Amino acid sequence: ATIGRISTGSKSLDKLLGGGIETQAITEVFGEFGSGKTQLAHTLAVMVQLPPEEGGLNGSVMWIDTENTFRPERIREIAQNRGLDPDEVLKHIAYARAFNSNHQMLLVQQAEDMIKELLNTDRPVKLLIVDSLTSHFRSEYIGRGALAERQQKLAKHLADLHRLANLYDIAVFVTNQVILAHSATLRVYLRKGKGGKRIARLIDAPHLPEGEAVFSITEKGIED
Amino acid sequence: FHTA
Repeated sequence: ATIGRISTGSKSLDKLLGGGIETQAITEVFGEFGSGKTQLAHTLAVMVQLPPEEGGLNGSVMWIDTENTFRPERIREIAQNRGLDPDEVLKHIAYARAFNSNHQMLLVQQAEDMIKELLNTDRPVKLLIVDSLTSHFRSEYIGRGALAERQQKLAKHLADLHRLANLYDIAVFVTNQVILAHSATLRVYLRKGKGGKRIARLIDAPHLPEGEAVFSITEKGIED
Repeated sequence: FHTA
């Protein structure tokens, strides 16, 4: 089935992405603490709810948080400054905190129930965020022998996420704080320059744009 | 999951 494309709110980042983040894909944003990964997640959680002629997918959101970094007040701010009702935008975000990596994994199966529920309604789930994809795995699988074990478990988790993306036509968006293998569809390196400015580059994607997008963190989420 |  045809893929959909969720605008990020930045024309520059959208161009780098070929129009926006894709459904039937896992997009991983990675970078140092403070690089804006969670700001992009918040922004996407609002943008996906817009109609398609405004860069959204009329979609609902599911959000798995591992760092207590979801901020309903930030969603409210972004929504209001984009002409939307903040309470309605919040209503269409289903939120869960993952206690540990095994619970994080189970929450993917839990999520499929709501995905199925909403599928043939006018606001199907179109975005699934995992923020942070890796933090619990880092803390739990550590020391001699852990590289192989951690990579296996993370790959299984990502396979489960790919299945949801592909079976239900969902954009999966995941964050990673940074020679290991990765299995996301597309990896975007983010870094902070100065003030509210951020720079994005696609990694290991030689067939797509080789430049860099630049954007600012604003009351609308992100903008050129 | 719960609504936000």
